[PDB]
Amino acid sequence: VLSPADKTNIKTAWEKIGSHGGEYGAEAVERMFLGFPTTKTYFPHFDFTHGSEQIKAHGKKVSEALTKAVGHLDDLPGALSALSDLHAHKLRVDPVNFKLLSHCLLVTLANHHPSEFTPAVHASLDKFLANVSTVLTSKYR
Amino acid sequence: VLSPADKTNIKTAWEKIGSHGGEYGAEAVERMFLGFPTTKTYFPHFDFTHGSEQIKAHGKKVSEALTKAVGHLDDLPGALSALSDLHAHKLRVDPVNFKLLSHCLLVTLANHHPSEFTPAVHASLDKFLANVSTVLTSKYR
Amino acid sequence: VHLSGEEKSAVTALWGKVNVEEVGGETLGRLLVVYPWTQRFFESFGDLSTASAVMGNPKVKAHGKKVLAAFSEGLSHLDNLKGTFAKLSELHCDKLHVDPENFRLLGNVLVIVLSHHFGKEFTPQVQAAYQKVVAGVANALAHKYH
Amino acid sequence: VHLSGEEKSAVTALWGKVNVEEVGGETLGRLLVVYPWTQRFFESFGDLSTASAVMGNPKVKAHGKKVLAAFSEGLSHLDNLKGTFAKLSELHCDKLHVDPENFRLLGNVLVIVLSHHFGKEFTPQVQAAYQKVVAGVANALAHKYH
Ligand code: HEM
Ligand code: HEM
Ligand code: HEM
Ligand code: HEM
Repeated sequence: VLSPADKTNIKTAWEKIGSHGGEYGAEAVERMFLGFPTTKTYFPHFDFTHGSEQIKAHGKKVSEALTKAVGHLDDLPGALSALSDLHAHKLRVDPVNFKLLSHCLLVTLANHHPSEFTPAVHASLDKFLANVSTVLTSKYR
Repeated sequence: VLSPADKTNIKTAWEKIGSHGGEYGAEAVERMFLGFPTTKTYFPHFDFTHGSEQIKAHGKKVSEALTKAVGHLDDLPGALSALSDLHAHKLRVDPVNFKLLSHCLLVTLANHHPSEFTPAVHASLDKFLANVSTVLTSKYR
Repeated sequence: VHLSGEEKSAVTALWGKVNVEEVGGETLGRLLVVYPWTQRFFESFGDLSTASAVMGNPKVKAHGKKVLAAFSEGLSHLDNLKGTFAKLSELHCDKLHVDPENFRLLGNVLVIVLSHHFGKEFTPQVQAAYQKVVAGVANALAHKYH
Repeated sequence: VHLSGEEKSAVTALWGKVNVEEVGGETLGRLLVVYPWTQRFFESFGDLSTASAVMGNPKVKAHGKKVLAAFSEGLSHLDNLKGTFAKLSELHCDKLHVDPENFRLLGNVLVIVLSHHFGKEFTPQVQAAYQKVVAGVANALAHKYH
């Protein structure tokens, strides 16, 4: 559950992403597949190779998704209903994999944005990603 | 996230709970104490013997705490802010302990309401307890 | 694991009343229903989109019998659960990549199901002796990663 | 843990450049800040109620190093992490009553910290490695519930 402050901290942080977000999308996803290779299982029809264009495009999609999410933090189940229906209804993704990717988004943000990566932002972003995570793994429609 | 289906399933089960609330809450509190001895360290001032009016008084309390969240399935954060102050802010209970009591609550409801405890109602009740835990263990004030 | 004598009596005695034909499948079903991502590992078994469909699925019933058998075997070799379960642990972890957490959710659902079947006979003290047993088994099945 | 020649060289090389005074401190704070219930185990430490307090706090910085050294010792004794932490595992899990889950959260709070610090150098290939080390320390620190 997000505090008013979490909501400040998240929007605030995310403005400070410039148009770089999608390059963080690709990298974290890469930290995932490389740090926890059981996660690839979900992408057997994909290019992985260091530098994949497919990974290039998928992270752009993932970041834009969290952009929309930061767009609507008081109503995330509504704002993400479709990704639920894909992740929870069709893909049936194990929520552990979401903790792994969240952690991997946390590790990437901390790579490129140290001066931004305050303990207070670290805690709010984690709660933002568990929330997003909770949403896409839940069957609620 | 609670599905419209879930909300229906939940209310129906609690309609069937009736005035049998506090005994299940007590039994539950008992199942968790014997089943998971570490959760007793959370109660250094309580009497623990099978009798234990103190258990029953707390069982009755936990039950209606539950009953309350049922009538407010559409906004629990505002609804249980008070118990959040206790569990999240003051006691700082490790969320795992909610998973334990949660499970033990189902151990009981299943035990005394076999006919009511169908596969479908169990999902809804499990997600319900899970959402009760998140509120109680998140800090949002 | 390590149960006492009083607990060992209570465990064995209740387990002998179990309907070995019905209880494993009840579980995997409530497991499958209550936690849907667990359906990914069982796609072969057909339409698993609902509780009914999940409960009437013969492949689920048929599977449960085997799940419950792996458990029974546990209760005879309780202080050597590693040995007994390594072959299954090597199976689940390496060729299946079923995350440990899922082993614990099954043991727990197994406990609910026992409660459901036996009512008041499944006393708090029998719930404890069993909570010991399910952990251990789930720990042993985790044990190939470790 | 299992590490390839190269990954083994990275884990050490990197670990060599670690500021021993900062990291475990920064880490423990990040653990306290992010997972607020972990503060129950550190009440005698004074005020933890706020971001700054967590990271202003001297005892937090002090205990933080106590954990850093235990990781380094571990980092030399990867071949025998169960033995290395056997006493320490008993302390947390018979006397301090901590859930093994947090052990895992803390390794991951550490990995972030290391990224936060080393930048491009903490490559996904290097992280890949640490996620294996940290899993182990956790597994290792948890084997007293067996
Ligand atoms: C932060 C959490 C996540 C977000 C925001 C996210 C977002 C997205 C988006 C935006 C798409 C494509 C949208 C579309 O094509 O309509 C997608 C697809 C997909 N996601 Fe995720 N995702 C998340 C977590 C995960 C995880 C943990 C996994 C499993 C490892 C996963 C597996 C997949 C797969 C297999 C696809 C389809 C890719 C394709 O075939 O095009 N996702 N996700
Ligand atoms: C289903 C989840 C839970 C609910 C609905 C719930 C509800 C309540 C209620 C109604 C009270 C009475 C407070 C008052 O009247 O001031 C209470 C207090 C308390 N709760 Fe919980 N609780 C839950 C879970 C837990 C868990 C898992 C623990 C830890 C093992 C816990 C620890 C405590 C403690 C230590 C108190 C204060 C007891 C006292 O000294 O009187 N609660 N809770
Ligand atoms: C409570 C611990 C568990 C026990 C005792 C158990 C038992 C078994 C047994 C006896 C088999 C048959 C293999 C053989 O011996 O020939 C099996 C296979 C299998 N297990 Fe489990 N299981 C457990 C947990 C899980 C969980 C949580 C999952 C995933 C959610 C899982 C996924 C599978 C799958 C997918 C198969 C083979 C599917 C197929 O027949 O093609 N198991 N397990
Ligand atoms: C998994 C990585 C961890 C490592 C390597 C580690 C290591 C240590 C060490 C070396 C000590 C010193 C004990 C002594 O020899 O006197 C200690 C104490 C302690 N640990 Fe941990 N620990 C870890 C995780 C945790 C976690 C997750 C918690 C709970 C949030 C925790 C809570 C404590 C507490 C409360 C103390 C005692 C502080 C005091 O002196 O009052 N530890 N730990």
